[PDB]
Amino acid sequence: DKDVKYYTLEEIQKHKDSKSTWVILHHKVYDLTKFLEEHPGGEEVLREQAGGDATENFEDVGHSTDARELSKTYIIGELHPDDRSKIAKPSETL
Repeated sequence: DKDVKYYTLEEIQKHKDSKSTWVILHHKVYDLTKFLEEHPGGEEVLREQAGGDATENFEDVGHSTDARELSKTYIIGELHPDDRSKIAKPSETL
């Protein structure tokens, strides 16, 4: 396989040490280690510190200049939907 692997929530929710920030947009995991050392402001600033309902329609260009393909080559895969916001049990009843 070489197209978006199903990572886990414990593997994404465990980047408190080391480097390479693992932010998430909606269902994709971003390893923006190249952006963390690009705009010295707070390492991970891809809308994921004070909440705010996801990152709106997308990333804002308020303090960005090269906003063209930063939310693509800075990704690694997706997150297992089983851990995302969906602990329901569709089907398996009728």
